[PDB]
Amino acid sequence: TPEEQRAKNAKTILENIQIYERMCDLFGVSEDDKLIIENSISIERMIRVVTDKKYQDKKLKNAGSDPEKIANAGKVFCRLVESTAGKCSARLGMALKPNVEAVLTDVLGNELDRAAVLGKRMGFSAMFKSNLEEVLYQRGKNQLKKRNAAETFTLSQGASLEARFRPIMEKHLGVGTVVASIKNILASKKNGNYRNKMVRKPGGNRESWSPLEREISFLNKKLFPGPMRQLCKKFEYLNEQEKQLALNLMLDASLILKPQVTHKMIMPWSMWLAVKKYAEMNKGSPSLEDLAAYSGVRAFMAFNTACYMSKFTIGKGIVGDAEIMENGNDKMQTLAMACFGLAYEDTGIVAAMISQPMKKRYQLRVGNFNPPEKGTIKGTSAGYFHKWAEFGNRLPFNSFGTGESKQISNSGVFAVQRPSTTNIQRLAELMARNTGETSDNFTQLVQKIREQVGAFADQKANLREFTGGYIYDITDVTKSNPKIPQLGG
Amino acid sequence: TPEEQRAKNAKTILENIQIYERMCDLFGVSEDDKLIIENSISIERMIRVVTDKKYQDKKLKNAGSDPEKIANAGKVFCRLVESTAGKCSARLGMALKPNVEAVLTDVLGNELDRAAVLGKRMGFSAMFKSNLEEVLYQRGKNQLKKRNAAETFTLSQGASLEARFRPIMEKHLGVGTVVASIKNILASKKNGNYRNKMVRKPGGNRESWSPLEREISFLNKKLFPGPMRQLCKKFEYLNEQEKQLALNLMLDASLILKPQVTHKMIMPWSMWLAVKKYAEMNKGSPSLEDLAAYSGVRAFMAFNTACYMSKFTIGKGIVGDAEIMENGNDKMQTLAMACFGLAYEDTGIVAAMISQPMKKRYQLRVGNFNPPEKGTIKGTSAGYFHKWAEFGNRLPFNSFGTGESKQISNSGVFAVQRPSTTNIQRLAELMARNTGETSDNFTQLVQKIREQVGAFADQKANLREFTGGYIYDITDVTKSNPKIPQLGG
Amino acid sequence: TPEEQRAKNAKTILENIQIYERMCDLFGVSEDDKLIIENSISIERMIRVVTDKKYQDKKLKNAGSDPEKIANAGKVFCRLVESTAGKCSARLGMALKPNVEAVLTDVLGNELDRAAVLGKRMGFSAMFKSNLEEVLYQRGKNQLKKRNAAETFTLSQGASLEARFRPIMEKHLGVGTVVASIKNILASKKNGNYRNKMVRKPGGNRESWSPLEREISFLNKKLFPGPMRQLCKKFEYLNEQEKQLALNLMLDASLILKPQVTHKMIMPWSMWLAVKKYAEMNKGSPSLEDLAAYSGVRAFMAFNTACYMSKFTIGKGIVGDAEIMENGNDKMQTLAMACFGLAYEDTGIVAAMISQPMKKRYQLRVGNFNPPEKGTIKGTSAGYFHKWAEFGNRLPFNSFGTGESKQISNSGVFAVQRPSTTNIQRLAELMARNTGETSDNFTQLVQKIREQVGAFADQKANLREFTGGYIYDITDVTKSNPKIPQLGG
Amino acid sequence: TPEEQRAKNAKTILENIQIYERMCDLFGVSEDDKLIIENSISIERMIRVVTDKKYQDKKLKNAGSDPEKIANAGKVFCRLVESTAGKCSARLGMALKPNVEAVLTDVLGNELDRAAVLGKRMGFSAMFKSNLEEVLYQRGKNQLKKRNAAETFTLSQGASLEARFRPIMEKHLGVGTVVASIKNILASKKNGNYRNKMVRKPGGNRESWSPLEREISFLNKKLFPGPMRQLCKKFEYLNEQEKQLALNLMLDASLILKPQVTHKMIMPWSMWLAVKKYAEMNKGSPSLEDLAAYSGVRAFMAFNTACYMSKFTIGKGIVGDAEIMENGNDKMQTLAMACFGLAYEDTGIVAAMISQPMKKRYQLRVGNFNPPEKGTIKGTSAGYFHKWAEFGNRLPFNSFGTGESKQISNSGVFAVQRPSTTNIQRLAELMARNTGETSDNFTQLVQKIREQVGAFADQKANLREFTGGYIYDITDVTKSNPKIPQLGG
RNA sequence: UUUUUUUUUUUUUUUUUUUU
RNA sequence: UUUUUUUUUUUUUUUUUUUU
RNA sequence: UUUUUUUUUUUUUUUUUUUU
RNA sequence: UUUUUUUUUUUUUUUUUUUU
Repeated sequence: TPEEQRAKNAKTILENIQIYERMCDLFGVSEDDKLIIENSISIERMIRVVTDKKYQDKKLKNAGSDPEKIANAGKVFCRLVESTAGKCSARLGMALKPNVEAVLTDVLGNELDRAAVLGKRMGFSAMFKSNLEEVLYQRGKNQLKKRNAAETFTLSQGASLEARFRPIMEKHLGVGTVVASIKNILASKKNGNYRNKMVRKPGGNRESWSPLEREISFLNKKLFPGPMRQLCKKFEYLNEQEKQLALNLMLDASLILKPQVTHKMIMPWSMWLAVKKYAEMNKGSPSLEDLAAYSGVRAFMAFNTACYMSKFTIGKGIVGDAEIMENGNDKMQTLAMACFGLAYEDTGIVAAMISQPMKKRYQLRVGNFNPPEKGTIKGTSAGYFHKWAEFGNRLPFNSFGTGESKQISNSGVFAVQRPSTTNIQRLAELMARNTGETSDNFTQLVQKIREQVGAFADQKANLREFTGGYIYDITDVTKSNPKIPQLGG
Repeated sequence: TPEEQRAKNAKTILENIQIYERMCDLFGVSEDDKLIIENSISIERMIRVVTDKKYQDKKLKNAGSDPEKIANAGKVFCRLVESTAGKCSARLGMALKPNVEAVLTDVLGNELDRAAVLGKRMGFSAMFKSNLEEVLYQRGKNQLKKRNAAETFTLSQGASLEARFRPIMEKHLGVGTVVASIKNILASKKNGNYRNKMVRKPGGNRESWSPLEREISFLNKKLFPGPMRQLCKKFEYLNEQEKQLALNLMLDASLILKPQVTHKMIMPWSMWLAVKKYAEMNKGSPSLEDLAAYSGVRAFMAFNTACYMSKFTIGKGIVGDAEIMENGNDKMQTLAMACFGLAYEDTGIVAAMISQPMKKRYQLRVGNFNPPEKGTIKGTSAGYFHKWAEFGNRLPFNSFGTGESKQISNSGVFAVQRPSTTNIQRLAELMARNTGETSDNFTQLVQKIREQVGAFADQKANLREFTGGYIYDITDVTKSNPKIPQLGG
Repeated sequence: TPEEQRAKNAKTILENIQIYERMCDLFGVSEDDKLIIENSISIERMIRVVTDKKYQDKKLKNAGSDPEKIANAGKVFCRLVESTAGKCSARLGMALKPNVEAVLTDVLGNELDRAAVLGKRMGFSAMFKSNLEEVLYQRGKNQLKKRNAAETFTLSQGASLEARFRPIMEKHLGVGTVVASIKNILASKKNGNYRNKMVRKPGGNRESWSPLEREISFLNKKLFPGPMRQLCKKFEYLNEQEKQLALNLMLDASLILKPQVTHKMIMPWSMWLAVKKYAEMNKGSPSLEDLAAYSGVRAFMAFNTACYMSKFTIGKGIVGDAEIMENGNDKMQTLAMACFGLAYEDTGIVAAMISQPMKKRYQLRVGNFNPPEKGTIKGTSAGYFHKWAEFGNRLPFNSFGTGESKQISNSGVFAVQRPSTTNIQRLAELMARNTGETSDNFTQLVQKIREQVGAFADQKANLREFTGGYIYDITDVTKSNPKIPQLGG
Repeated sequence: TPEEQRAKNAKTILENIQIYERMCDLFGVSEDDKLIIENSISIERMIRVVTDKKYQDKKLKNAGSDPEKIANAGKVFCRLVESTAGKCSARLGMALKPNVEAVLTDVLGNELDRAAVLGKRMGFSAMFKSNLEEVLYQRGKNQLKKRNAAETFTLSQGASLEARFRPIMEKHLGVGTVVASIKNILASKKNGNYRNKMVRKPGGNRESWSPLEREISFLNKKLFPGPMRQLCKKFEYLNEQEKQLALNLMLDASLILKPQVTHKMIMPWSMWLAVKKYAEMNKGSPSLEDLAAYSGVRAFMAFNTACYMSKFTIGKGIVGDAEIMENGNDKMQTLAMACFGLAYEDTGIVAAMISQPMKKRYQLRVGNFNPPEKGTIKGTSAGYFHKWAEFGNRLPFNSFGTGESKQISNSGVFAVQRPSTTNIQRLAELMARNTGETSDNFTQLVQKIREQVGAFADQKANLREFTGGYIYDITDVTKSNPKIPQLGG
């Protein structure tokens, strides 16, 4: 089956490639300029705007009688990079919404109303944009609405998304994204700035239910087994302030605790195009199905492949303010961060894989990715993840457990007077947990969080990777060369 | 009658012996290598595969047009131990299905279609394999299908069996086996991975009925008198989630509560062969009818008899992973565990009987019993259960009861003005229990379980054996030397 | 507002007229032959086939590889009446689906995907076809699927409709239609011949829910206040056989009981065209907005207007079998029956309005309305409803009620020793009804139905019309001449 | 589908033919002697004995220690016709049960344990034997056990069958067969000469139930709609004497009343062989699939085909006692009677179809069909049903009914003071019948039977056939020549 | 102390809480 | 390893704790 | 007086109670 | 037009109402 999954993935990407090629020709993009990651972003952006069904309802509500509003409902704009003489600039490409719909309906089928097929791939792109926004600008103008601070922001990977995508992206969003959503849903229940809703998810659960259930379900799919999932089960029976308080403490606990939260790679569509043209310029050996997965070393193959000759803008100006500034390899880091979701990964790990030193925001420099008045083109530094690694989704070891099977209430076939390993107390706990015991779970689980943090603050002594874990060479997808990132100071 | 039962048992075993001798010659097994318990297991295994009527229906369904599938439907393989120069290895013995059928039809009669005659003895062997699997590997690859956790696994003695055997083995299976089966039957009613069925059992009950009734009947044959059997009677009138909830709490209660659940011994067929050859090498004094019972001290006679000179493999490698490892006497323990069903018996009791210290899984080491690339032979440590004991099937004392006959509503022949021991309340309870009272029995019996556990948590003060119970010497089947296993720490 | 409702109705009909004129020219229909009611039906029929989204999904499923299936997916056929020398026949008109879509998208807008706009008007037409089928042939070939008998059929006005229309037509369908639907939905839950679904209805209820709720809602919108609506509220908590039993008894009760069920008129589109051409031939005085309502005397104005000169076929042959047969005025009756939904109205009432004797099926004769091999044209008998009447939707008087406001538990400001009209018993009933009392409502409401029928069997003494009710002349829309249909035998 | 039904039927018969050919060779039957209908019967007889699972259980019970009983359990005997010099005699053919099982398991598959496949075809043969017995000897030695008189015997078509077949043959057995069975089941409940049982029938009803339900179900499948089926529904709630009384009166009523009871044809297997050899001797034109149905004119095709040259014994002796005796054409009548189930058909109808006068038992002569000491062969009279007819299963017209749809409790949309066709009384009857009204149904239905008989005694005026019904020529399967059997005296 | 069924899979992977 | 919703807004502003 | 769904079938057979 | 059970007996006696 996984080979056929790589094939369906390869077709999915080939569709995105065919759309993008058509989009590039549609706005008049020069052949070399098609490679541009900024152009990837611009097309992907335009597709979000067109596909924003909610915002289209609202647009209609204010579209009014004005013939200028009505004509601009037919036009679609795309700010794109165009180059000449090694210099580069923006152009305002324009095509009608039916032109964009034609390409989309042609490649994905007339039933774009299969919200699953278009929304899956567009969720992945919107997530990549959300990633890049998150590394860029700490979401300030959105958090002035979404009302929460920097630590909450760190756990809120993917929370730059338009609301419609948040259901689609369930697995990969950082726990804070869901938490912030719930906290803001309680504000919406005061403010009326919202419409409440009901949904269903085939292949997962045919349950037919609201954001309340959906969020709680996603929260259960994320939280740590035992106490935190037990708080997740309690959640419908917390009061609203108890929900906010619980959300806060769980969110804080999630700053340490790393239960199942899903990584993903999303390279830009122009990098997928770059992979196609690379395969072409390699004369019939690099095969996209070999790269066609949302997981595993195939992702590092694809990124380092893009690291041969892919192209992007350099503005002389900065996403910065002081006189200290730094090079295109920092853009290359930013791209990598956005592509693999590295924003809360270990910089040391990354420093070894990228095989160059890593950084914090006080050090990070980049451009805006938005097509320029004037600037210059640049191409990729070779092989950049000169070491790779195996991906993953949770903490190395959950907690120090019970006895595995023995030391329970002993059975006795033989008629012999006996001691026993009497353990009725933990047996009654197992009954209490499987019967769904609920009494003062708020305080009880607050305490359990406090002491779990302490236990973890011991467990750190070995709590470090899946136990084969090292930064192997690109000559060593074979995992032959196990080596550590750093000793310390 | 019991003497004639030992005779019919001895004939039953002699048939198994004749089959095994023929099987040993059929695959070309060396005379000494016939003794091998691994060879016992391999023949018994092959017989299951051949006799798996359900899986033969399914095999036919996928057998298709392929001449390689059709030829391998005629071949039967047997991986067996063969030895040379004190070293040992596997050989792939091969015989046609008709060769195996000839031996079977010859010794048990042409009507192997007497599913009772073949299935009884093969159920006992399949149960022994299920026992050995259970001690080996905590049934992981089966429980990924059967969906339940370690405590449930402990109560599920015999649940490694193919489905067809589970009806046959009704008495001896651990309660969890039945429970897990019911819970998975409810999943099958969703999933369609099953065919539902109807059966009848002569000498027991001519009722003609489904897994629902069969399971409930077996469950009634196991559960504790009063509340738990009353829940057993209610069971058809629980809703499906109530059934799952009830099953869970009853299963938990069964971790403490020990109502009637049936022990058995099954020594390997090669150990029965070893008993024959031992009798032979003893020149006309050890008699198999003296050993021919599924119960009583005759079982310890047979096992310790096997403990003279029986032989089995030693691989240098391990069913283990860390650098800590330990000897063939641990295999000897494993064999004993599998033979007598000791997996939830008291280790202290066993430690005194085996007259050596006993262990939990963190300490237990063994080999795979599967014929090797390379290895060495070893023979038994002498007399190993140097103490024995009397077997049994239930808790020593059910509960503190009523008055035995007095303190009921008094009769009065004599015309005399009188007080009375007025007891109409418990009289109305006896009427309610014999009329089958049903109203909120779920919650009522949940509560009764809660308080029964508490009562038992008092009753532990003496709840220990049938009152004559001690670990007497092998010189003392006469029960002359009553002595306790341990005082404590 | 009602004047503007007549205007929106007039535009709605003018659209249907423009569609029909275009359809008539599209299949090549002769100018006089455009008037033909059979041609109305044929166009309306073709529009159903084209608009049958469900059956188009199924058509695609079996359309296969065959180039003959694919070409006939592009063709659309229409069997239409064509006349010459006073004789008439069929012709197979043909146009491409895009030709039909052009006319429709031109007149109703490109967004025919506004399922409301097209489906409203087409529901009314499909209902008229369902009416005509019902009077024709007692739905035999459909009831061989829908599994219910002649009395059920009488209450099932509109149940010839394709499923998609049944939601649209909610108000006007006879209660049996809904009932039969529910009973067949329970069969579909066994048989799997269906896909279950969810819908929402703006301006009525934003609830978002299945056929179960939809049907129960429509059933509540129909059933008699008090007991029958209380059974309607219980309905989700009846078991499936209880639902069938309840449905049966409610359906039987509905044979007597006449709570709110909605009349409608639907004249043929060719009769609306006839109204246009009549207005034209009258030189600028008959105005369609004057006729533009689904209710009120404007309907009799329109029908009698059609009664001037409208034209239709006479076949010499019959929807009949014996040698007894009868004239075009019987077609005129059939048309009227289909147009006003008279199939369960009083024949005596109708006999006075049509001002000629009325009939039962043993007497009713008509043709098939399906274009012929050979035949002759005929035109309308003048003024035909020479008396009219006021329309309506429920029984004249619900039941003999309580006291209207007095005889409740008396208040007392003044400090005076007093008797009281003590009525705590009916006060507790009002509490029980407003709290939603549910206990044995099945038997209780069965009994209430039994005794309500008896009460009604008394109440018949005056249970006859809205109290102004008589068959006034066409010279007397002014209701000046109150007169009774019949005295009796 | 019916063509494929004729094909599956043709394969079913070809299997019976292949079995019979093998059986004929197995007992050493001469090539011409294979045609013999007596040989058909003898093989069919032997197959019943072998397949009598119940009687094989009983045989084992008395088989004892005797080596003569044990050897005759392996032997199977077949008394067969053998001919020489135009004379004929018996021979005792012998083959082992495994020889018979080989032919059967070879042609029908090893799983003869598919009781459906073997039992269907053998039920049809056993029914034919039961038919021939019934015409022969009025079942005297069986009715000395089954305790009922000549009129009951006439309605008991197929009641010579062994019990096991009676479930299989459900449709075609005369109502008396079921009735007699029920009456004798009540005697078995006293006498203990029986084991009671439970069964299930796929494609019909998955209900899992006893002879009580099975019989009542078959009785419901037979009885007249309305009163007699209503008595059928009551039946579980009649007392035992009420059941006997009801059975008697229903049985008497069935002497007049002809509700749905199923005809069948079963020609002898040697006549099917004769059809094969006829096709062969016709050089490649008569095709068995053309004849392969349990219904329709294909049956008369097959019988008249057999009427060319098929052969059977003539003994000079008689199934008779007086000096009056008559020819082989009377055997030909007997064969026809047995083949088509004519025993209670109209002799006049049959006289016209067979195109020769018909008879009652005082006139009927035949032989025993049991192979002789001495005798002579004879062959068929040509074309014998020189007229044919269309088959059928019920009375021509059930009763004079209600109004078909009109004259129910009138609805009123229009607000007009009105009379009504008030019919609440029959409406309450329809409610009583659909609610299952039960009070004194015994006497009520006794009365309904009395008056229904009177009504029928009027209705006889036209109660005669399906209305196209006549004895058309064999040149006129085209039904072109409608003509009546007799005028009268 | 006693008496029969059969359409979701086998001839390996670690010291382990949930569909890898 | 698998499968769908939609009425609070976008085509810029700094090294920053709260509605500027 | 007001406002949207879609996977069991169509371009004929009699005066009729149940899967012809 | 469609789909499985099994513990009261067989390889002969007349033109006849009940256990000869």
